[PDB]
Amino acid sequence: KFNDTLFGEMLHGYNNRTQHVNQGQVFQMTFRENNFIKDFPQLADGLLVIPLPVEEQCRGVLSEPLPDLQLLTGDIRYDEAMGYPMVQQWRVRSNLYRVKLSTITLAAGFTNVLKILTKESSREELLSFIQHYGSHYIAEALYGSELTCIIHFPSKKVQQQLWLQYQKETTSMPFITYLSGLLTAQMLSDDQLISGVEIRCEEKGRCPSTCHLCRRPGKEQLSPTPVLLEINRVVPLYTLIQDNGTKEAFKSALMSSYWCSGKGDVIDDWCRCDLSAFDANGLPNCSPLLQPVLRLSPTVEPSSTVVSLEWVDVQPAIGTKVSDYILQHKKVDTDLYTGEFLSFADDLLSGLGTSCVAAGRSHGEVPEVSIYSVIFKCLEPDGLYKFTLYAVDTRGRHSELSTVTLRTACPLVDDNKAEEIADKIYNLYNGYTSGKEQQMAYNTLMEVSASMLFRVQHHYNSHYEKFGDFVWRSEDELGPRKAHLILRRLERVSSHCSSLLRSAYIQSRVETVPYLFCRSEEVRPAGMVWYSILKDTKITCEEKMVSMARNTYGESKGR
Ligand SMILES: *[C@@H]1O[C@H](CO)[C@@H](O[C@@H]2O[C@H](CO)[C@@H](O[C@@H]3O[C@H](CO[C@H]4O[C@H](CO[C@H]5O[C@H](CO)[C@@H](O)[C@H](O)[C@@H]5O[C@H]5O[C@H](CO)[C@@H](O)[C@H](O)[C@@H]5O)[C@@H](O)[C@H](O[C@H]5O[C@H](CO)[C@@H](O)[C@H](O)[C@@H]5O[C@H]5O[C@H](CO)[C@@H](O)[C@H](O)[C@@H]5O)[C@@H]4O)[C@@H](O)[C@H](O[C@H]4O[C@H](CO)[C@@H](O)[C@H](O)[C@@H]4O[C@H]4O[C@H](CO)[C@@H](O)[C@H](O)[C@@H]4O)[C@@H]3O)[C@H](O)[C@H]2NC(C)=O)[C@H](O)[C@H]1NC(C)=O
Ligand SMILES: O=P(O)(O)O[C@@H]1[C@H](O)[C@H](O)[C@@H](OP(=O)(O)O)[C@H](OP(=O)(O)O)[C@H]1O
Ligand SMILES: *[C@@H]1O[C@H](CO)[C@@H](O)[C@H](O)[C@H]1NC(C)=O
Repeated sequence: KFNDTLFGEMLHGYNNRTQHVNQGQVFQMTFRENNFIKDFPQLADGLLVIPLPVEEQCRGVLSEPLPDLQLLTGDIRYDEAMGYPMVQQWRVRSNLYRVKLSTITLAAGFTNVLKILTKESSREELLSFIQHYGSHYIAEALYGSELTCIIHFPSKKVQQQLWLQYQKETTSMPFITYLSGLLTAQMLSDDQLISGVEIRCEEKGRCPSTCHLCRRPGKEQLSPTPVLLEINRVVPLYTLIQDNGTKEAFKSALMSSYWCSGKGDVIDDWCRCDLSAFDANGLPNCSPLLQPVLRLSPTVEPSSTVVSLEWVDVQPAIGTKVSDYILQHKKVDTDLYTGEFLSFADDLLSGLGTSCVAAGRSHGEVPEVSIYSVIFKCLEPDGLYKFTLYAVDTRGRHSELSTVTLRTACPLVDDNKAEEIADKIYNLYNGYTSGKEQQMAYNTLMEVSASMLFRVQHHYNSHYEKFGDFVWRSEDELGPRKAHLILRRLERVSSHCSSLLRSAYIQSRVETVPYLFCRSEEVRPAGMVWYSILKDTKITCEEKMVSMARNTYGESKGR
């Protein structure tokens, strides 16, 4: 049967790869020593439970707002006027205990199988041990009750307004409960600044009755049992072998299961895949080549004619090495069609190239994982684009492909010029007679872009619709092929633009943002069947700046 007690997972053993606790039973649980806490039963022997200080108990932290990274990976889609959808995390910890174990004798069943395997040096056998007992045992861990909530805002603007609106009316109340208060009360009203806000919570261990920051109407509870939150320290199970002969042979079997998928031995810096791990093309397949997740840049919202993308290196610390990243891109309108092919090593770092595409490599969250990036600066406005990415290893395998589809913003529109043209066109249509007027009216309408023509239609109908619709009146005064010609141009404007271009006001802000521009100093030696490691390529990186002109839509100029 399964021996289960509180604190709990410390005696059973932990796997690093699959991240599962309760993997066999490493240490024995006894109750000779008398360890109690509060209302909990008798603790197992040899584990030290220390409640955290009162400063840490029932304390909540509100993270800074960031774009929703999940909504920047696949079919990327958001209102151009809104911007990136934002998320902000709220987290409250309430029933905290720090749990270490020292000192405990080993389990009976653990030592039994440890006694028979220590002489039997076998690979398939040592792997079945790790399946059952895991790889480590937990040395230090944090237990308690934590409530993790995520506030989903529709835009960066909506949040800032809500945060300043909250900061005014509070100066008592946390930010999330103020939002939840206005979310629940919205059943009284309807549309407002809080229209699209959503809150999503997930609880590890129920909220205690004493703490008021994690209190949720019905889920309150008196003295809840603490749940494992963090694993602070792990120690490998080859510490427990007690001999040098087996604990070196066990260690190599552990590295095989972790780094080489259990189908190969690890020489320093790489996996020696035993046959037949090799794939369909006869290339080493024991170390996994992961899918690189292509992302939009969180810091640079795409503008019309411009997109900048990111991805984190898929190269493990041990095993596969990435030699190149292949990035294809096409404008759709098709499907199942191959577009421009860009090798990161050959086309982006070595061959210009510029000034339409630039690449870059940077240090990421915690080195050493690299953050590759590429920026497109000569795209076309109001166009749907598809970017695909895959990695190529040193021995030639392709990774699983990854895709991003998104649309560049609408073209820029001088709203003053549009309302000015609409008046010019109306006073010509009221002049009637001249064929110069007819030609000049047709010329000015055709010489300006389709989005501008859609905007002068919006302005003409806003003012002069009672004396004739823009289309209908253009047909009366100019003739109907010139009309139909004007009219077809309006059809080339998509209708997210056409929706946005029916707004009250369109204003232009100009953002200026940096991007990393890296080039390859050293051309690396490549063989026929093997290639050079892309990470080792020496590169010279320089910071540059893009100016990004954007339209600003709204029903009034106050933002
Ligand atoms: C859950 O479960 C597991 C539980 O254990 C966890 O698994 C552990 O993960 C750790 C983290 O990833 C692992 O630690 C990392 O190991 C790697 C691999 O190191 C081995 O190979 C190295 C390769 O050496 C090359 O170059 C030397 C020249 O000096 C040559 O001699 C070699 O031959 C080899 O290259 C060529 O080999 C042949 C030619 O012979 C050809 O095919 C090619 O030409 C090859 O290129 C090697 O350096 C290591 O050697 C150490 O160990 C020897 C004994 O085993 C010892 O004799 C050595 O002296 C050395 O020990 C000392 O030096 C190292 C390095 O300074 C120290 O780490 C160590 O503590 C000692 O001081 C080893 O054989 C290793 O590369 C990693 O090191 C990088 O990352 C750490 C960050 O942790 C940095 O601090 C380092 O500076 C280094 O960073 C540099 O390199 C990166 C790679 O390019 C680069 O990205 C960086 O920018 C920077 O340049 C780590 O040490 C650990 O091994 C692993 N354990 C097990 C049991 O699997 C798992 O992670 C965990 N998961 C969790 C917790 O989430
Ligand atoms: O050391 P060099 O001069 O750069 O060239 C090595 C050579 O191409 C080996 O054939 C190759 O191993 P295999 O062809 O057998 O796969 C090795 O890769 P590796 O050491 O990472 O295995 C390369 O490093
Ligand atoms: C349960 O605990 C006993 C110690 O009394 C131990 O002998 C037994 O092996 C444990 N059960 C399992 C499945 O490990």
